[PDB]
Amino acid sequence: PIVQNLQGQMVHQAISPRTLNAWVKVVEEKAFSPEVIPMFSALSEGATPQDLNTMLNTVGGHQAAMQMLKETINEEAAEWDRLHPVHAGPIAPGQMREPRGSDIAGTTSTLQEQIGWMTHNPPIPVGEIYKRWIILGLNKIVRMYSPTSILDIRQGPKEPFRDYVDRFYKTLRAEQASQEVKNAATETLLVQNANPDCKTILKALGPGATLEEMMTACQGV
Repeated sequence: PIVQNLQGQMVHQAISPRTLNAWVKVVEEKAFSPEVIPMFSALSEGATPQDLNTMLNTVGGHQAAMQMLKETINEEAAEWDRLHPVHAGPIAPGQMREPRGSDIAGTTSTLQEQIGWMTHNPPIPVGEIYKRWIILGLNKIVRMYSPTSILDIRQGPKEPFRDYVDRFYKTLRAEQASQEVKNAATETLLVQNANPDCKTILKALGPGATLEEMMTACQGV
């Protein structure tokens, strides 16, 4: 992002390799979860357009998602330009030429220009604007490849099994799913998602173990 010299200039500092590594870990682990979006926003705090593109190149192997981001970015850039028509006249010594859509996406603009816009009084916040376009894109990605569920409800290593059951069923009840899907959830996913020690106990019960029998079996595991 942007930092000030002891000589007073606003200069660019590349994103830390640790911030970058975190972002790449988030994407690796949080596939296409709604959870990616808040993380992306936290990790990209202060980012210039150049920095944002740096983050995206790091997860570019996701080609279908990158394609979706491209189309969103092109769309928003096109609307920006409609709202911000080019003005050919001279620029007064105390004005600054406005960014185009491609300047915001970092395509036709330099880091120096991005910093000049971002730190103007008041700012032309091209980092924040580009970040919004990316977020629009990410929301479209999750919404396209992501249904609601209970799949990530997992018993904690020290979680009492009765508490896990409660969470599981609460999540279950609030979903809009067919009964046959919910039947699989109660009869198989609950055990599937129990912790290692409880699952092993649960899987050694009989053919017709009742949930009460399950709770009895896993109490204090």
